[PDB]
Amino acid sequence: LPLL
Amino acid sequence: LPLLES
Amino acid sequence: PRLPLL
Amino acid sequence: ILPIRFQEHLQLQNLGINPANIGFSTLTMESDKFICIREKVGEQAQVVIIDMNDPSNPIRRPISADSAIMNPASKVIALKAGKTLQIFNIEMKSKMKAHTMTDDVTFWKWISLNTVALVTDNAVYHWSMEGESQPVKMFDRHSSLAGCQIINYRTDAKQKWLLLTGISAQQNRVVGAMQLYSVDRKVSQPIEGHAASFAQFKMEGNAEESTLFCFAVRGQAGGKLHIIEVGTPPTGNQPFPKKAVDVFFPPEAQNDFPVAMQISEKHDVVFLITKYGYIHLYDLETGTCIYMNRISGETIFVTAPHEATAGIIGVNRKGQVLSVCVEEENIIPYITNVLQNPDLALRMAVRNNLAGAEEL
Repeated sequence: LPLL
Repeated sequence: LPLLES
Repeated sequence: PRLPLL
Repeated sequence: ILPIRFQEHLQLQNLGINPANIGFSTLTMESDKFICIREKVGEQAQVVIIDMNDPSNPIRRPISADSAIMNPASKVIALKAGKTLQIFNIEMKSKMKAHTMTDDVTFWKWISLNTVALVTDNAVYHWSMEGESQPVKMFDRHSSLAGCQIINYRTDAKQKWLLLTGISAQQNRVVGAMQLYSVDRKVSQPIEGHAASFAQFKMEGNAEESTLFCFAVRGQAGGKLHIIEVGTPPTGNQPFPKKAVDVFFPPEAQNDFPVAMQISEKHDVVFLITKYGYIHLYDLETGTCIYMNRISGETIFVTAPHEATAGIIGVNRKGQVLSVCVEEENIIPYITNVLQNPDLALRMAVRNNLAGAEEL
């Protein structure tokens, strides 16, 4: 999922 | 007109 | 040149 | 001895600037080269342009614009009125580019020497000044920013990571809402944050630079600063270990929050300014807080990189133009002796070629  | 007059 | 406030 | 050098460059009220026009919506500072102020004299609106290399001789021009933003490097000004955008080379007295939007632009900013970013209620666009380009949509705004005042937009050096920032009131505090967008993955991530910046940072033993995203927030939990690598590391690189540290707010600054960030890649230091005038420096690599103090009694509403010193320059509501940078001959002995952190002192000394870690 996450960008970070 | 023009947003700036020069 | 300048000094901070604290 | 202070690890920073603090200076006042100008008082805008000494140039006849009405303090009613010293504010976020009428005063812009897209770089350290120019300050632009929209004013009314009688019926005529005008823009006052202060060349920071010749500040006692400002240029005044009649305008009919609701917003003026000067190019970071050149006397080229972007002006808008509702959906109408026009770009002028001042010295040539010439209209370089014009565009009519189909939505009002609630915020815009130069993101590079030749690209303007436009934020509407619904989306973020980039408009290049090269050739015949028109605006190109980068992404649609995330619903978590709906209703926010948009206060910033920035990107990484390659324009692959885009960050929109808004604020609003929730539970009687100012809450930041950020939208981080990956151009390559076409995905957004909503983040609670108040001020942020990207930076390039080359880790020891890595052949390529890392792209780091740094943001500060005052959340429900308290103030926090994060430094995280975005993207897949370049091939052959170690990943940058993410950092998270406290951002301090004294008891009497119970309603303060972070409003600006600039990062020096000369010193690998993060400068953070709060709404109510506190300055913080953090080490970019570790997140260690180096210094905090207060530099302004008035709120600071706009900043830019201060290129000559790789610091931060800003304007407060009084119209003081103020800057802070690393004091290169004091920062290392400050860290060794006042912070009592030789480890950091030694690292910064060799990492950024600074004097003072000959004795620890």
